[PDB]
Amino acid sequence: PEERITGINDPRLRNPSDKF
Amino acid sequence: TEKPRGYQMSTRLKIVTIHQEPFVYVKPTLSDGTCKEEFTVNGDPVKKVICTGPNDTSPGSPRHTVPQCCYGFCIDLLIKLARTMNFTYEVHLVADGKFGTQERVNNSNKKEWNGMMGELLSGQADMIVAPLTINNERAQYIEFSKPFKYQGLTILVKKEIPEERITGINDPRLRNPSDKFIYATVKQSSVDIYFRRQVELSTMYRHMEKHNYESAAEAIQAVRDNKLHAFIWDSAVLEFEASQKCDLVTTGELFFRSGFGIGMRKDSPWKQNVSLSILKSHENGFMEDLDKTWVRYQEC
Amino acid sequence: EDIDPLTETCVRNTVPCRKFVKINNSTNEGMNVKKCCKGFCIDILKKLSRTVKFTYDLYLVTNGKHGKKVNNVWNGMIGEVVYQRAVMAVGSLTINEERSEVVDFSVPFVETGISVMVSRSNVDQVTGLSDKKFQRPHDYSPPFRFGTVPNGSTERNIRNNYPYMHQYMTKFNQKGVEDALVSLKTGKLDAFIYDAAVLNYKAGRDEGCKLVTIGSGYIFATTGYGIALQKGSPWKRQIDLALLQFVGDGEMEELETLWLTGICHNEK
Repeated sequence: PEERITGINDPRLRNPSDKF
Repeated sequence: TEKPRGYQMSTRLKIVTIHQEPFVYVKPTLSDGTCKEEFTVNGDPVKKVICTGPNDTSPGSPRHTVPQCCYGFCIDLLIKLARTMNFTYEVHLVADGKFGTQERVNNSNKKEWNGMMGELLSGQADMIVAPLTINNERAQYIEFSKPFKYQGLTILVKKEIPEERITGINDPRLRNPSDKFIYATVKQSSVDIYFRRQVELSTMYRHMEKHNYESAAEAIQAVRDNKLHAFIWDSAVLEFEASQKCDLVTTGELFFRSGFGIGMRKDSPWKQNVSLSILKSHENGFMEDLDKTWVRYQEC
Repeated sequence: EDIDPLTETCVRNTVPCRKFVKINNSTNEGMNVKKCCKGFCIDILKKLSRTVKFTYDLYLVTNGKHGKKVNNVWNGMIGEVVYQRAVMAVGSLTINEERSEVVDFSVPFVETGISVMVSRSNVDQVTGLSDKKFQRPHDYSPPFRFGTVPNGSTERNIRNNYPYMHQYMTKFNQKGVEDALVSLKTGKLDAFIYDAAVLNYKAGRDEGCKLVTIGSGYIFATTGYGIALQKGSPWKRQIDLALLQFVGDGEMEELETLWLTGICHNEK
């Protein structure tokens, strides 16, 4: 189910989160 | 003895418009010459006006300005605006049909606003009410009012019976030129302005440039006959047409999302009053209801 | 924000905005502190100033927030412009007929309106504005909580449309936008009515997206934002055409994608 993060191009890696 | 003034305002506006399937229906008058058979689903009078447009749509013919029968959303808005102000309407349909862009006069080099804009730059002008769009070039010449309905573009492709339809215009299959289906702009107006605005679209202009039709119905029938599967127009008309003909489904994103507007000429007294009236009608919620009772149900 | 100690001018990614701060409460110590601030409207302001070549020394509003015709005198940015004290009122300003009657506006660039913030605690939940429930909610289940704030935009429209709903909604009044969200999460609040854009932004980047708006992208009082301008100011045409060109060339869409993007939202 989990997805591979596409580096900084991934928006989730673009926006920091407390759990990341 | 009292000194007169150069002011009468003439209270005799004569509006122009454009035929539109979901917005301004057109049909020839009955054999009696007076329109009849007015009834809504919920039960209410169907107000229809006696508009005067040339029945010879083809270019070059014994132009017959026969009195047709017409109605629709813009007509209702015009009726409400006439009610909130105090004047009389002598609405007649467009003579040419094109939405109107900037084009140099043939056999010359001077630039003139052809199509719809010519009337507003001529005596007719008055208070055009139609699904006109707001653009920088259009706003440079004439003045507008606040929009009454926001609509993007939402490109429509004929639904298939395995689906890899383009998601966004920048899709490499769509962005790069292709030869299976060719993009259609319909009459080259209200979209051609944006297409010339962006050079990235000019990279793929050729397909849309050399295959756009001259009328909305022609492109619709080409899509329905599988001549092409590509069509880019206003969001509202596309949504209504997809709904009523529940065989094709519109799939697309919201790009170049600008509302419609009410046209006007140079400097006329009605501008402030009509802008205040349209804003108040929007705040009153009356716009929501008149949208509801007219266009929210079509087949599916 | 505040100027960082290292090379104490500001961060190289925003603009200094002077502001008025009162030391404590009783003391009216108006040390006009120098700080630099960013966001959304300031980006458009910078872009516009680049293409219209005008300087600016902008300052925050001092007394009150937003604007209201309280005792025939307006406070906030409206009070400033209505008094010819400060041209331009760039900010999250909603277009209103009374506001338009008092102070001129420009054409909108970002659309928004009235939205309903009701979600699932654990088929749309309500999907109705003039619905059966929220038109006479006393004799239908325990009464629901309302999210509303004095001196706003939505509450005035609701009151002048049907005060009975406003009459009940006066029971629950919040202080801050985060206070209403916290109360809703804690269970003290159930429904929130506010501007669509801000609610959408808050729900997009919500921690875990436990809350979803009442309607699937549906609005009731569609009216975009705008910038207030002094009546008859010789700036209307230039700025209007400039931002029309901006929306035509897709800069607004790019800025919205870079900024007005949620955490999960469509990623489901």
